[PDB]
Amino acid sequence: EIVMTQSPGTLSLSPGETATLSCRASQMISSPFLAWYQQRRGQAPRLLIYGASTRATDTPDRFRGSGSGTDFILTISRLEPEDFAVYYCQYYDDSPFTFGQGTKLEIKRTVAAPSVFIFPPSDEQLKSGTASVVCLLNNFYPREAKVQWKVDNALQSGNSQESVTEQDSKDSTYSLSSTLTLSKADYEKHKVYACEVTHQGLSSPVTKSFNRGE
Amino acid sequence: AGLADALTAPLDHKDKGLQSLTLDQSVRKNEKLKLAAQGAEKTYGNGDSLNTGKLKNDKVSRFDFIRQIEVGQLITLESGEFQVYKQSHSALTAFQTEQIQDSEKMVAKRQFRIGDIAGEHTSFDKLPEGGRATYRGTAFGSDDAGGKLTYTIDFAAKQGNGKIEHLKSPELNVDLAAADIKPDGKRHAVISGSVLYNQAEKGSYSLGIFGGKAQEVAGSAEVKTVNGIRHIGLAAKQE
Amino acid sequence: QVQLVQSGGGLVKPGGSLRLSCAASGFPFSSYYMSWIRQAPGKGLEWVSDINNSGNVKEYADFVKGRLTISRDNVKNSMYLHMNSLRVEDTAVYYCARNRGRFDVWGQGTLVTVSAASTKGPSVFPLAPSSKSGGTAALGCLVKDYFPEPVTVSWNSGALTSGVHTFPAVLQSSGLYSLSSVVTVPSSSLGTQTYICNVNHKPSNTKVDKRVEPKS
Repeated sequence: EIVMTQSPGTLSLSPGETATLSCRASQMISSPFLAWYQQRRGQAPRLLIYGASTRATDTPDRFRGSGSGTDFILTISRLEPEDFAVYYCQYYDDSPFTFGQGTKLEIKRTVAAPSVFIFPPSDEQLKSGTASVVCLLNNFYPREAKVQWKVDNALQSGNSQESVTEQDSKDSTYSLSSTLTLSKADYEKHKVYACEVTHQGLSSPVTKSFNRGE
Repeated sequence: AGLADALTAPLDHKDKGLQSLTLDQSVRKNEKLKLAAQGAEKTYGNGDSLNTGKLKNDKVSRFDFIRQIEVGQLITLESGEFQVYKQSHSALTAFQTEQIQDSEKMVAKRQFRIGDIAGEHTSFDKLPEGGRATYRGTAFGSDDAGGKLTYTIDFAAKQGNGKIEHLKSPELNVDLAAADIKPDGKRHAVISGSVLYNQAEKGSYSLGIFGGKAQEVAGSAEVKTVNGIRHIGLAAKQE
Repeated sequence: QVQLVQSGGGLVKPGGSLRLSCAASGFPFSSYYMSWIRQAPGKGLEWVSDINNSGNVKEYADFVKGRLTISRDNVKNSMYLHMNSLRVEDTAVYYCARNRGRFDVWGQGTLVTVSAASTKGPSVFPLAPSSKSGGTAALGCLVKDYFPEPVTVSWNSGALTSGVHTFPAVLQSSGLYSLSSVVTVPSSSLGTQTYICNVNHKPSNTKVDKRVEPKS
């Protein structure tokens, strides 16, 4: 009967800045039973705060929980790189101990233009009747990027899938792959396969292409 | 009531409430503690048993005290009032100093401190499994035994929290912040957390859980005031 | 030294059964309530179940409906989730945790996947440079049509990590997963350093080391 809504869903800040996360309960609630958990990339959740304002035993001073009634705030001052993670609030007063949907805290950095590479299907793959064409966007920021496939200048849609990595641990950039799938037949009926990339870091779109069978 | 009885009547295991309290941190190995009231008197050494059985429960009981050493005859280091708060399964001592000696024969200082907390410590592994209990009792300090102590413990969550109210100085009507229940060195169940005053941290508090069914809590709180640290005594029980 | 160590799990077909186990260390196990929480791939946490100290009082979320049952063993210091009648909606990572509600210690989590699809090792294809950035070349290898996740890719038996990006997997319309792994290397080393991608898909016991050569 009780929903916990966290805002904002995602968020970028530089190290040393201060994060301000919201936990809103659909009804008024008792603050002694409000918890915040931290979940880092690929790890188990970790109790960070309970009773809305008490720190768990190894939560450092820069985390502070607060609020009452229907709003609770996690204020993360002086962000260290280990603090970029997902944060969930929870009302554990009784079952089902509802969690919020979470808030993802990511690193803010300067714009970096991507390196773009295009890869033709392998001969070995063509033997099996399928052609995957792959476009690589490497080490860029922010995450927003437009990738557009063109086959003999015909714009493709519905025949590709993108994948994006998590923020890199060293330079805080993203990478992205876009894969265009065609039948071997369809692939051998066209010559120019191009990957068009538009992104904040480029002054105008970059295009990588190859000519089939060469 | 039975102050003079407590000083004279031997230990009787059919009196009410906590029937005895061992004086450990009220008397060190060197000293003797003399307590008097209603014309009776008794001297206790370290580890001697004080007969809290002869006293009212849920009240503060007042004795005048003298803390002596025999280096010749007596040398009294401290004097003032000695207060016991008795519950059914736990009890506290306290010292309201009034006089301390000098190298000059006796100065005049006022200091208040907690001495002994004792009783039937609830063992951590025999707490109630679930449920939530509400405890109510007193919070008392220097020249004030009118404080009201509320506390709540959720056993399956292993969490306690509460508040001190209605004390004469405002700087001690404090929230006792959410803290977990942990085992003791003797596997007793203890809570120890932060004191909070209008959302700000202002020291610490400690609570032991007492009784076979965790009927009582007892312990102390240290609170920071515009004039420094002040010790509070804490004892509450269940409905 | 306070620890929760999990085991069990795996892939099962709909309506099948599994067991999770959770071994406790460094704290008095019998004193505590214990719980299971799950995270569906890409979503948030959801409490599943908890059990009292004595081991007979057991709470379940409304989606459980007697398909999953919780138990504990207070002398082996362990906890179990018995999973029957599993549905694809039960796919997720399941964590054991201490206490009721206030989860102050968590196990490392174990993966339960419920699908009708069958276990299939991937095909591995090279992603070869075609025309020379300036001094940086990109290369990679494509890992296609495998079921049980996950696949682990490494490069040159693990000696190559500088410049590697192994993309997260994507479910194709076929209901089979696919991914690419790429690496950027100095272009001056294309002619002298051999690059090989190692693909280990443990659920199908498939292992593919695969050469990635520039062509010309």
